[PDB]
Amino acid sequence: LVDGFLELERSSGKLEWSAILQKMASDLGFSKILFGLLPKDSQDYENAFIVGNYPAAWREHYDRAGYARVDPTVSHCTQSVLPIFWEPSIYQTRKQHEFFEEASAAGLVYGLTMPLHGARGELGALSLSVEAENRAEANRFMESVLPTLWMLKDYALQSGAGLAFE
Amino acid sequence: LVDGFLELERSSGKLEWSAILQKMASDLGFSKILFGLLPKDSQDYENAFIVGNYPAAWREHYDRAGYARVDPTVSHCTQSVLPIFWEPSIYQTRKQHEFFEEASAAGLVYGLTMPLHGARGELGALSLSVEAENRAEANRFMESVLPTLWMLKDYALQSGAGLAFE
Ligand SMILES: O=C(Oc1c(Br)cc(Br)cc1CNC(=O)c1ccccc1[N+](=O)[O-])c1ccccc1
Ligand SMILES: O=C(Oc1c(Br)cc(Br)cc1CNC(=O)c1ccccc1[N+](=O)[O-])c1ccccc1
Repeated sequence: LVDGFLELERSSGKLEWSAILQKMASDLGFSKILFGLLPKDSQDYENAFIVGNYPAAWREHYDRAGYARVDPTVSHCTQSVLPIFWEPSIYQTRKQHEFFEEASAAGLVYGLTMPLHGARGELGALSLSVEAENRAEANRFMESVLPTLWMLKDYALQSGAGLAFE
Repeated sequence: LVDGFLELERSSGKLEWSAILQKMASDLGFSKILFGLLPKDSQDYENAFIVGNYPAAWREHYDRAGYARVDPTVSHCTQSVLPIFWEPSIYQTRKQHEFFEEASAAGLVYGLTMPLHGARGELGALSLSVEAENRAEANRFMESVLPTLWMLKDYALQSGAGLAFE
């Protein structure tokens, strides 16, 4: 993990940094990731530093639909430092239901979001999806790697913030 | 850990919450802790919300000597979300050397500080010291529990920010 952080901090460019972070997620056993970060006092959710390998057409749709205002992981990130697991119970509103359905059609069904709060007031999220036969298998996988992930998100936040905002 | 968090969340008052957080640290192998938290925007280190079992007279001395402007873990917390271990190389200025020597006379020589950055802009530190026979042993210990500690500091922040400012 620390060697991963060192590779992140020796990377030259957004593309390289993204490739290293994706590989670190993938080595941990996740399949898709999205690292998103805004500068301090921005909720300008389109003009964020966004990196990872979610389907391009899903990312476009998420912006066009205004899903930053619906996605329950986003409001959760504004209120907590703790992870929020993509459980059926987090989708409550009708819009949140439609969100779940469309993300699911995008292959994003099981996973978690780690909120990111940087030392200069950066606000973000690291979301990671997992391929699994069922939610039970998914949840067990995520519990087995949660301590590594919890360290990873802070190493990603610290390196990423310097890359995004220099 | 999560049970520990749920206990913190069910607790009433600063006293019970302290006792729970101290026991969680002690169970993990650390003898002394300080959990320190400021509201958004404050740089008022002497009126920080403070919990733990550091010797009272060391806390008094820190306040009276203005060590918040000296203590190298404090500048680090303002810049980073990553832990900072109490290695001799972090003490660089003459005043920093005096601070190392005085902290050490208090029994606070081996340890680390986890920066705390909350979702409403709270700024803090969870410092934990370890009673070991020497620094080599303390560092072995701390490496072996680091991933638990890294999740712990965030649960403590999420619960304790409520306790401090809500
Ligand atoms: O990255 C952020 O949000 C974004 C941005 Br923007 C674009 C996109 Br696409 C996605 C997110 C975060 N949500 C998720 O990853 C997520 C969560 C639960 C179920 C399904 C999804 N999903 O998208 O498949 C973000 C940045 C700063 C602050 C808060 C959020
Ligand atoms: O609590 C904070 O700082 C405080 C406050 Br105030 C009072 C006191 Br006493 C201590 C700290 C934090 N330093 C340490 O724990 C520390 C670090 C390295 C070696 C020795 C010690 N030590 O003190 O024995 C704090 C709060 C917000 C942001 C940064 C720091």
